[PDB]
Amino acid sequence: PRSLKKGPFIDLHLLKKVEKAVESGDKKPLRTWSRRSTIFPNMIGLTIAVHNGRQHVPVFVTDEMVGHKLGEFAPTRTYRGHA
Amino acid sequence: AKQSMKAREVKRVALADKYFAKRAELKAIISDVNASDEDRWNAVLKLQTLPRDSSPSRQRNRCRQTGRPHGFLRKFGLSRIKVREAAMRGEIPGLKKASW
Amino acid sequence: PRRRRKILPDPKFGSELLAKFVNILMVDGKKSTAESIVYSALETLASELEAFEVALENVRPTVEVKSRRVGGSTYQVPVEVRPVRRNALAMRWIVEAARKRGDKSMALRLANELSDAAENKGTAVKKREDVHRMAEANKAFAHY
Amino acid sequence: GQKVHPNGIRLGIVKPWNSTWFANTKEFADNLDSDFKVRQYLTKELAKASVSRIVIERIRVTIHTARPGIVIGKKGEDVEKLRKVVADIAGVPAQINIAEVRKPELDAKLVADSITSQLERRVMFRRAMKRAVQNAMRLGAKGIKVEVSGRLGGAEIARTEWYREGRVPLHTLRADIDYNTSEAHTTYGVIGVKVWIFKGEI
Amino acid sequence: NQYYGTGRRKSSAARVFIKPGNGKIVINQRSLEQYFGRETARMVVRQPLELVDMVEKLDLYITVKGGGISGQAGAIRHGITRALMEYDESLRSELRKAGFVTRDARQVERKKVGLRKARRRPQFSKR
Amino acid sequence: RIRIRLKAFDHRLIDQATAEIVETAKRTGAQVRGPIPLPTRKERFTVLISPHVNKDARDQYEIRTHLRLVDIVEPTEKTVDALMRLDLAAGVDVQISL
Amino acid sequence: SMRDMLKAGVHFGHQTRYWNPKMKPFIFGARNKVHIINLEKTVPMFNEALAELNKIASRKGKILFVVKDAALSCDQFFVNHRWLGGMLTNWKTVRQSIKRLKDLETQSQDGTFDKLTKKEALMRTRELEKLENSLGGIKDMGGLPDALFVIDADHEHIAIKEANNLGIPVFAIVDTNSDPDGVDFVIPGNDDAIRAVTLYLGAVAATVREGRSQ
Amino acid sequence: ARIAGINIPDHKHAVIALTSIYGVGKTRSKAILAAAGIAEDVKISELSEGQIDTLRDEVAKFVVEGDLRREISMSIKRLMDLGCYRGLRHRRGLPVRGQRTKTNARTRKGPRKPI
Amino acid sequence: GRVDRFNKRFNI
RNA sequence: CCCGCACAAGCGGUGGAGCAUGUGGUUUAAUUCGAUGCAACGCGAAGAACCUUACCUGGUCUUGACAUCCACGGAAGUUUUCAGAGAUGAGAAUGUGCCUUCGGGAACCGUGAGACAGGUGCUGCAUGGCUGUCGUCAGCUCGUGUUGUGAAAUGUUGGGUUAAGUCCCGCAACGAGCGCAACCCUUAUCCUUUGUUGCCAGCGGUCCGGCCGGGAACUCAAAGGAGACUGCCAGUGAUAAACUGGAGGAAGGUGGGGAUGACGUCAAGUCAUCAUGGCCCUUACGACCAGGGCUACACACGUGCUACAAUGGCGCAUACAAAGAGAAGCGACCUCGCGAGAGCAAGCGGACCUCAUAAAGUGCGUCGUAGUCCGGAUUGGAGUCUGCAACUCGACUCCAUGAAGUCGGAAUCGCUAGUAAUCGUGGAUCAGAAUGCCACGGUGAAUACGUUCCCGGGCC
Ligand SMILES: [K+]
Ligand SMILES: [K+]
Ligand SMILES: [K+]
Ligand SMILES: [K+]
Ligand SMILES: [K+]
Ligand SMILES: [K+]
Ligand SMILES: [K+]
Ligand SMILES: [K+]
Ligand SMILES: [K+]
Ligand SMILES: [K+]
Ligand SMILES: [K+]
Ligand SMILES: [K+]
Ligand SMILES: [K+]
Ligand SMILES: [Mg+2]
Ligand SMILES: [Mg+2]
Ligand SMILES: [Mg+2]
Ligand SMILES: [Mg+2]
Ligand SMILES: [Mg+2]
Ligand SMILES: [Mg+2]
Ligand SMILES: [Mg+2]
Ligand SMILES: [Mg+2]
Ligand SMILES: [Mg+2]
Ligand SMILES: [Mg+2]
Ligand SMILES: [Mg+2]
Ligand SMILES: [Mg+2]
Ligand SMILES: [Mg+2]
Ligand SMILES: [Mg+2]
Ligand SMILES: [Mg+2]
Ligand SMILES: [Mg+2]
Ligand SMILES: [Mg+2]
Ligand SMILES: [Mg+2]
Ligand SMILES: [Mg+2]
Ligand SMILES: [Mg+2]
Ligand SMILES: [Mg+2]
Ligand SMILES: [Mg+2]
Ligand SMILES: [Mg+2]
Ligand SMILES: [Mg+2]
Ligand SMILES: [Mg+2]
Ligand SMILES: [Mg+2]
Ligand SMILES: [Mg+2]
Ligand SMILES: [Mg+2]
Ligand SMILES: [Mg+2]
Repeated sequence: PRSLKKGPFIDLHLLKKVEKAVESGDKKPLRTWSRRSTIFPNMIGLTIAVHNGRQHVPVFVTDEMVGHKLGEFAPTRTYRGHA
Repeated sequence: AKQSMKAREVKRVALADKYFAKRAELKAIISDVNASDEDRWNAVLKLQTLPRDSSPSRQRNRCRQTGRPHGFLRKFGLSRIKVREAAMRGEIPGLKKASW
Repeated sequence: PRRRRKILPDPKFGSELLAKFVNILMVDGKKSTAESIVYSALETLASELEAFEVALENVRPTVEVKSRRVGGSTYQVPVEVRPVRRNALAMRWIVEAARKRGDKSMALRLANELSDAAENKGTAVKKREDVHRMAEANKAFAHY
Repeated sequence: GQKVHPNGIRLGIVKPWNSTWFANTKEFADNLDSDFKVRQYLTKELAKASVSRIVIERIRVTIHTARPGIVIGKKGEDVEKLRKVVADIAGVPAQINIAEVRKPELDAKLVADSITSQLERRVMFRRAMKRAVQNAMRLGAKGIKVEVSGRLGGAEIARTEWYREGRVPLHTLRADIDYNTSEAHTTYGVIGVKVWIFKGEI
Repeated sequence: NQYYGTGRRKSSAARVFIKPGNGKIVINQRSLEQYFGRETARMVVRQPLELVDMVEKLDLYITVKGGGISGQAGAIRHGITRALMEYDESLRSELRKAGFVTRDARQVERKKVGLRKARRRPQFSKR
Repeated sequence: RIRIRLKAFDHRLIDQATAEIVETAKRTGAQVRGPIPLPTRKERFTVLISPHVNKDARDQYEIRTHLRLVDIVEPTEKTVDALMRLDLAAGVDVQISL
Repeated sequence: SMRDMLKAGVHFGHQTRYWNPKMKPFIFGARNKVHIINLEKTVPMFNEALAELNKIASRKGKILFVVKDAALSCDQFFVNHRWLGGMLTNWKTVRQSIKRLKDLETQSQDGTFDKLTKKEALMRTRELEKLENSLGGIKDMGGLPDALFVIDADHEHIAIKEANNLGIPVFAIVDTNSDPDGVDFVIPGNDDAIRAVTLYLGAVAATVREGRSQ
Repeated sequence: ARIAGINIPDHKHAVIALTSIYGVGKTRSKAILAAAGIAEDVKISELSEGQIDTLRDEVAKFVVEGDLRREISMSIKRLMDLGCYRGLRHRRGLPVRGQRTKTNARTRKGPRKPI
Repeated sequence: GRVDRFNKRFNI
């Protein structure tokens, strides 16, 4: 994982988008491609639609998700079984 | 390699040179032990906002004659194929077939 | 091959026969490991080189089978064994036998096998007897 | 089988390098690229001047040419045009020297270029090859081999034709084998020419 | 007066200075027992003196560099042999017959392209 | 003391460059600790020779960097001025340290 | 003479079973299953040969003996070890090997064998002796023989065939076991006894000297 | 002998015997023993009831046995309930740490299942 | 739980 | 009739296990393309997080990302704000140079236009170049001559001999060429030269460290030489080639290893290194961007690594290498950290400094044959570092966990000596990312009766 001395990574574009979503109200799903962004405490209760390569998967952020990357909640590969 | 792929490398080398000192400054702040969390945090966010192609790790060494992105030798700046062609024509000084 | 080596003797006793034995015991070029096993075994068994000779005498085969294809049929023909190959097989069979035993150290396994060999007891001696059994079951095919 | 490059195997035995400069790793790839660009420029610019070989020392360029007059020009005007451009490529002060090739029929590159010129002007490939061989042996080659490969005479099936005269002992390292290649860009595609000229041992 | 011999084996080279004495052997400022743990290495070093019967009649000052235990022991034997022939030229034939005068020219064969080692080819699958 | 380190890719070229330096420096009154042959670097390169596959088909090349040291002990005015008027053969890299 | 040739042993042929039936004119009889040459034919035929060998000599014509003593003692030419196939018909090639024999005779004098490597100098001398045995007696000929003298037409059938091909008068000692076709001047007799051959060799050597001299 | 609700073996050196406890490896066993003052080569048979009681106290400083098993179970359950990538890998019984599944992955997948 | 380790481990 | 690790004789493997890796298949939005019997499958790739990247999804551009030409604008540039995932739009601040025939051209930036650019699109069965392969196998040919109506033959076959169409002898062939061999590199011995950054025999000092003064001996460095020729000797043989043994010699019969690959074969491989005929696309098959994928997983195959232990594991102590790399680099010492590492910071473009501590070994102790003090997979927790960024998908560390595995069926692979086996070490690629590859030393075997058999090949 990212070294603690550098802090948790988040894309600035998402950080500002979250801050504006928090202050405004219970806004719409936040569309992002920032799979690499850490889930911060202030994202709790937001829906982030996280890109998985072809679609923005809605991820309702809970307290347990904090510290994880957004990409963890948006699987990229489809697999249902071989037969 | 395609002409566009050769143009991407040129663009990556130029941006890397153009932002080299700025990146060095920000990375110094981020890694500095005796810096404020706010200063480190602002530096982390600023380093993102620079073009990704300003990062030297974005550059792929390509054969300077063909643009081949594999089989590169840094000594010569060429792919294995163009090294061998130049070597046999006597265009690489000192380089001969080695046995031991 | 279609177109037809110097062994240094053992330091402790000056025997090329025991130097060969160490080499057969040796794994992975670890000669010092093998030397310490053999010398431990001989000391335990014990002269050292007399007791080794007695053990070899009871494992050495004089005859064995060799597969010989003739007329699209493969028989197990008895052949004489040459002085060198007699020693070579004896030493190989003692080591094989010693390795298969379920005692603690190879030093102890080997000493026991060499002691058993002198009694005409162990699986090295059994192997010789099985080779002699095979050569006598095919005494018909001797000078075919 | 595939054969070793005759020139490459004889480098530092009986065959010199065409680039003779020292560099550490820092400058080595830059020097190779500038050398490449100098040879690229001079090969094109002196395409009608029978250039056999371009030796680069560090910049000092020696052009081995069968026609020294056409390279040099009137009062050395043409060589001065080259020297300014070579200085601009190399990014250092340039000297252009001009070595004479006295016998172009014995120079492998010029013979190879002579054949490929003729092939692009639709000369019969056997005629071009046979005269190249004849002329070399007339001018005292110990031997010559010429190989032409491709769609010879615009045939659909490509093939390799070669002719040899005298000795061409390619396994003999002390043999002075002059070897070079050329490509003829025809209407049916690329015909490759290889020429080996044996000038004796040592 | 001291008689010298260079000895070499694998990548080892030994400098052997012999003089009249009481059978002292110093190798890299250490005794023979200190330097060489292995008894085969000690045997190899002492072989030439044992052959010519000068075990307790000569002092050896030895330095050795390169290779391993067996390389260095073998280098030293070659060096002692050469020093003994400087000491006494009549010994050549005895030392030659023992095989000590030969420089054992066996070296590690280079690794080769396509092989795992010098000769070990990679495993073949027909099918 | 002037240390002169010569490097080249050919030993015959480096030996002549040293031979010139020792001659000119010794013609003038200078103590010359003569050409010390230092270890040749052999930089090796293995390359695949096919344009595609055939992983076991390789060429092995080397550049030998030859290296010579000449020390000019107790030198004069005429020494250094003589060593500034040598055009040593191109392909010889001269590194003068003091 | 018929007397000269009796001591010589010209009249003795080969065994009767091994005969050529084309030699039936020249056989008198058969003693002890040995065909006897009719010397009433021989001496008339040997003289008309020597008449012609005088003429060809007298036109400064080169006579190739196929022996060493007789050819050297009238300043003409010999092949006394195996006739190399195509000596005359492939003269253009074979002459290049005579040029090589000449060169190794100079490289003896110039000292070249005492200059190069010892073991590949004696090698160059081994050629000289091999080329000497083959090409030595036609070293200083420098063309084709104007006539060919042969001992045993059957043994030297290759030489005779080349001479016919080119148009070179063949003279030959044809025993009772040999074929006369391809011989312009058949000389019936004995080719396998030394006193008969040395008689024949001695008598042709007479007319060569005499023709050229006169 | 009885520590952390398990029988630790009496015949083994104490440093090895303590690694019978789930949650105690070689490093923690050395740490437990260094703290308790017991030498690491001493057999559990040799030790006295008082010394075994000092080990019981030192072991209780760590989370071990059923306390550790429920901590691990809950940590895996959390991931599965989150539905994070790692959670889904736990659900599917596949490698969790980016290993190849085209081949291998038999420790997670178990024995081969013919078609 | 996860908010606590986040706010502790990372210095903002 | 011969040969080759072809078999046999041996030694160690593969096949079973876990893992790494490639491939098939299946799956997928995409799992980019190529390599497919030997001669594809740790192959192109000497290193896919982003980039690379060729693929997918979506967002975008249309003379264009990359050239030349034309006209019109305007110095380049630099700094910064807003929107946007970014591409990219909008700005805003600022600069206003250089050539100065004082005319203006030229940098470099835009915008318009259409000649064109662009294409990792197709055809390796249109090609060049390069490569594999039979095979480093001893072959393959030509001229002239001769023989045959002729295709062709001879030479090149034959007797010996050789690693060899190697050499000798014979011979309707005589010669020659390409191959063989030799010349090249390296390794083994010696000599000469030079003597630092390497060396330390003798000689003084000494803090006992080549540390110092010194010495030039020796190791070594690397230039030049010498040396091996069946040269000598004996026997065998056709008064031959050669063979067998012997001497001397560091080396002996090609001393060892490498480079070196004949005419050709497989329409073998590569249009995706590059180049190139033809074909095809041109507001798209070109171009830019973010995110995903190339890492998917019922499964099959290939190549490896690690094991299964006691010839071993663990702990402590302690020996002996070679080869190599290094400036946006190698990074000591010191301090901090259990550790990965961090901080501070010498030295070094290197025989100097650094990577860097060889490991196996040896001594002592312990374990005592157990699924274990074997094994180290998997998984949890906590970290470090590189990097805009390690979710998909990095490496490494610590604590915890402690799987299968008890030496592997039929079958099958490698190796003849400093080899195999085993042990570490380094390098290329590379920000980071090896169990692969390329290279380096350490320790160091067994066996070869023989040619019936299997496989490939040579000659009649
Ligand atoms: K435990
Ligand atoms: K995966
Ligand atoms: K091709
Ligand atoms: K012919
Ligand atoms: K094409
Ligand atoms: K990706
Ligand atoms: K592997
Ligand atoms: K495997
Ligand atoms: K132990
Ligand atoms: K265990
Ligand atoms: K990752
Ligand atoms: K196995
Ligand atoms: K690396
Ligand atoms: Mg292109
Ligand atoms: Mg990169
Ligand atoms: Mg090795
Ligand atoms: Mg652990
Ligand atoms: Mg992985
Ligand atoms: Mg076998
Ligand atoms: Mg397996
Ligand atoms: Mg394609
Ligand atoms: Mg594929
Ligand atoms: Mg491979
Ligand atoms: Mg990508
Ligand atoms: Mg923005
Ligand atoms: Mg195209
Ligand atoms: Mg093809
Ligand atoms: Mg294909
Ligand atoms: Mg043939
Ligand atoms: Mg030949
Ligand atoms: Mg050769
Ligand atoms: Mg001998
Ligand atoms: Mg094909
Ligand atoms: Mg992308
Ligand atoms: Mg892949
Ligand atoms: Mg270096
Ligand atoms: Mg390292
Ligand atoms: Mg363990
Ligand atoms: Mg067991
Ligand atoms: Mg072999
Ligand atoms: Mg290894
Ligand atoms: Mg043959």
